[PDB]
Amino acid sequence: NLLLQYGSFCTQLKRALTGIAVEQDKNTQEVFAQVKQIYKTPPIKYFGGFNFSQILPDPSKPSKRSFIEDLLFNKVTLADAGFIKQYGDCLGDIAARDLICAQKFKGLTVLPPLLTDEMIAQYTSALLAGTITSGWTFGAGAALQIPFAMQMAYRFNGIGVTQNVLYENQKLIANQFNSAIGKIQDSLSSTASALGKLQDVVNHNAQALNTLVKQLSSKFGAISSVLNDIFSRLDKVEAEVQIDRLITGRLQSLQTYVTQQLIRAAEIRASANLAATKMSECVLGQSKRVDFCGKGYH
Amino acid sequence: GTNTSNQVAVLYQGVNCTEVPVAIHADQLTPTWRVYSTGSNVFQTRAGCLIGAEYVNNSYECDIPIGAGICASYQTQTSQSIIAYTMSLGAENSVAYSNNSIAIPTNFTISVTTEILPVSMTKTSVDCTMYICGDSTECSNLLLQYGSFCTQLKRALTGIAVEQDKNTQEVFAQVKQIYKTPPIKYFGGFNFSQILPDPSKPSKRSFIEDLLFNKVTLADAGFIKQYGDCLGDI
Amino acid sequence: MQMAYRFNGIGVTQNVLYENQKLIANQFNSAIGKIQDSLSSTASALGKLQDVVNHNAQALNTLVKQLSSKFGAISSVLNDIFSRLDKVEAEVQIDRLITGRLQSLQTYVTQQLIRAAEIRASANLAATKMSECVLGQSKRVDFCGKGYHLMSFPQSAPHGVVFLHVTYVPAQEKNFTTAPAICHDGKAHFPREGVFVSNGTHWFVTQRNFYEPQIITTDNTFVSGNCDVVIGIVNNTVYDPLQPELDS
Ligand SMILES: *[C@@H]1O[C@H](CO)[C@@H](O[C@@H]2O[C@H](CO)[C@@H](O)[C@H](O)[C@H]2NC(C)=O)[C@H](O)[C@H]1NC(C)=O
Ligand SMILES: *[C@@H]1O[C@H](CO)[C@@H](O[C@@H]2O[C@H](CO)[C@@H](O)[C@H](O)[C@H]2NC(C)=O)[C@H](O)[C@H]1NC(C)=O
Ligand SMILES: *[C@@H]1O[C@H](CO)[C@@H](O)[C@H](O)[C@H]1NC(C)=O
Ligand SMILES: *[C@@H]1O[C@H](CO)[C@@H](O)[C@H](O)[C@H]1NC(C)=O
Ligand SMILES: *[C@@H]1O[C@H](CO)[C@@H](O)[C@H](O)[C@H]1NC(C)=O
Ligand SMILES: *[C@@H]1O[C@H](CO)[C@@H](O)[C@H](O)[C@H]1NC(C)=O
Ligand SMILES: *[C@@H]1O[C@H](CO)[C@@H](O)[C@H](O)[C@H]1NC(C)=O
Ligand SMILES: *[C@@H]1O[C@H](CO)[C@@H](O)[C@H](O)[C@H]1NC(C)=O
Ligand SMILES: *[C@@H]1O[C@H](CO)[C@@H](O)[C@H](O)[C@H]1NC(C)=O
Repeated sequence: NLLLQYGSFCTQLKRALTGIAVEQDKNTQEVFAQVKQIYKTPPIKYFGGFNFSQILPDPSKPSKRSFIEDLLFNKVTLADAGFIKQYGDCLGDIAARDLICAQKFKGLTVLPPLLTDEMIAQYTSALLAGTITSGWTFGAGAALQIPFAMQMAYRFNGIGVTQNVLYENQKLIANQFNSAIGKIQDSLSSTASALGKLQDVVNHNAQALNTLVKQLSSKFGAISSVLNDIFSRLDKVEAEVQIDRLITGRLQSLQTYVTQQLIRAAEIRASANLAATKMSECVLGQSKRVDFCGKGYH
Repeated sequence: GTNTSNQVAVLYQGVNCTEVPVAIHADQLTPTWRVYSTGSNVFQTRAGCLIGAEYVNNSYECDIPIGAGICASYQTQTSQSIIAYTMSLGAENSVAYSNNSIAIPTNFTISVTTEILPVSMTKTSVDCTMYICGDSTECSNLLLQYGSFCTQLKRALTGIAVEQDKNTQEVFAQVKQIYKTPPIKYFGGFNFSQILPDPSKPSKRSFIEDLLFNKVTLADAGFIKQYGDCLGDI
Repeated sequence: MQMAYRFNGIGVTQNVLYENQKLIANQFNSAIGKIQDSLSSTASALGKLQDVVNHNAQALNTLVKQLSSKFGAISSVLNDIFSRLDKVEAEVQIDRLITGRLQSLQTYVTQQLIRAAEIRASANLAATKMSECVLGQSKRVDFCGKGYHLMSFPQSAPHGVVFLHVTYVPAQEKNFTTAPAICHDGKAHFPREGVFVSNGTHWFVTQRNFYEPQIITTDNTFVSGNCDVVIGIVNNTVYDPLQPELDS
């Protein structure tokens, strides 16, 4: 009843958090959903001697993800599983201190993303299959089939090297590409420190939620941090004075958390725009920009 | 939309669908209504428990998103009702790839597409003393000892107001000399009369620019009429 | 000739424009009329500018609405607090009210700062798009319209800008058998630009983004190496233009 006199603070915080939650799905849609059709590979897998079995989807897995995608998903430890609990496992109370249920009891919840990992893998599979089977044409219009040797010759002719350099060295170039994919596998299976850019995305939200839980133990100058204790031990006249401090302190902590979430959402939106630009200009075509997509000639 | 219908689906977030008949108004709840919870229109999603929408296996495009690949719409699937479905990613295609076959286009088309980008927003200013207290000398005297907070918010809003004009100048003022078109309008058979300026209007704007200015329901953002209409009683 | 050089920038030779100029002009006029009809009918394309106006109006209305809140005081009316309470209790309620209103105004200032940063990023993107698509031609994929970019036209808008990106899109396709190179006399002939095509009877050479078959001669092909190395090379005769003029 006393919180109703403080105005539209809760409604504007909820509006900002709803805007951030819509913006995350907009970022994911903008990055991944760039092709209007779901292309797929032919059953034969002879792409001019190049081996694409590590990045093509594996049907043996329950979710159609490739070997490298499975390696990345195993490398990232996703600790922010909010609605996987579904509050039944939180209602069954355990003596172990579970961090997701403890913050779930405090009003802090995590909404699931709109696009699941299966749909993201289907988007990446369609993009990679269209890239392999058609080149740059499916980013400009209908996909046009072309042999992969002719496509590699045309990619070399883009960077100023004639086609006979490929057509007299195609087996060597395929061997180098397969060895590079194998070295990518050997690097990702051992060096787990490369995915810190996503591990920090997990940790910056987990630490913020843990801090927001830890702010309740602060007294903010009151006699206690338990409002039932204050109401049971004081009259209403000085109890309102004691409880106004707690209400103002917790509201300021919530506003601080919302402001930091807004700044982090701005940074994440900038990174998502960069990722969408990189996808459109390097997956859907060849880039002449120096060091935009890898050191060397793209 | 309320113009379309008044049928409503209710989603309980983070709640198992077995716990929702327990969370019915036989025991008291925060909302008074419970009449949705009785019925056969109960579906379970990773977002929670959806009530009032029948699940349909036919995947369409996402109309109203819910979560974890579930969307909902208002369709004639029965006679109108709210339906819930898995979202469709697009039409499935298979490129007829072979190592001796190529497809080369024999024709083209010219497509002119439209892209809209915001440039500047509204420049605002706040009178700190009159907003905080308002025609009150004692409250102004009490506000004077609180600090230079009003000065630093004035500084921040002035920086924003300068930055808006900087953005507009940087976007538009990229040409050294104001060029003008010749009176002859034969640009190789291309019709540019819908984007070239029309001198009939008092402001030399094109038909498409007039359409954009009509379509954007802009507020005042200026055009104050110098305090006269606000001072006049209305 | 300006549009011919725009076509020559994207890998299509200018004879295509000089033989299809009336058709391309008619297609451009039809697309302009379609944009006119779409902007006359649908008003949901300007949602970004409309959301800018709605965000500013909503923030100002929220800042106006924050004055009626009590913030724990006995009343939101400062003159009523003056006329009812004594000096020290009145100063307590004024301290509560000024703290609440100052916190609301700081929240408004912070939200305006974040929104101004987002608007500045969008304005920098718009300036880059104007400088690289109106003042020139863009080779960046999907930066200015889907397809191959030709031109762009700027249009003003309330609190923003509108770009009309003109693009070239290939439309009607046809299957063709292809080969990387050609054996003529043991030499390996490679095309200079274009694709070696056939239907099964005769071998021609085309360009990539348009179908235009030409006789495979030594003017548009170059010799590199021999036939033993290239995988998938077919045998075919290569025409020599010098021999009939020598025999004439
Ligand atoms: C392409 O690469 C794959 C993977 O390197 C090869 O498939 C086999 O993959 C398993 C792992 O799942 C390895 O242990 C085997 O050594 C791989 N080879 C064989 C013969 O089983 C696949 O053979 C490669 N194909 C080509 C044409 O190079
Ligand atoms: C390439 O596409 C254009 C546009 O579809 C074709 O132009 C059309 O030709 C038919 C011929 O019967 C006319 O009826 C249409 O009115 C034309 N459309 C326009 C926009 O003028 C063109 O014929 C196609 N093929 C060629 C030869 O380029
Ligand atoms: C809901 O509860 C039932 C019974 O306890 C269980 O079988 C089901 O898996 C649960 N679903 C979710 C999403 O938690
Ligand atoms: C959807 O499919 C499942 C299994 O194929 C079936 O049991 C169910 O009745 C279907 N629902 C509709 C609405 O067709
Ligand atoms: C083309 O692909 C088929 C299918 O794998 C393969 O058998 C054949 O050797 C390839 N090359 C040619 C020149 O047909
Ligand atoms: C100021 O007031 C006069 C009084 O009629 C009016 O005519 C004039 O237009 C006003 N100035 C402006 C800028 O509107
Ligand atoms: C090329 O051939 C494939 C298979 O024969 C067919 O599916 C495809 O439609 C053909 N393309 C055209 C443009 O006819
Ligand atoms: C297609 O086949 C016909 C057979 O009559 C031939 O005259 C023509 O040159 C061929 N065209 C191409 C592009 O191979
Ligand atoms: C015809 O082309 C094939 C393709 O490799 C080649 O093996 C053969 O030697 C050629 N014919 C002659 C007479 O050289």
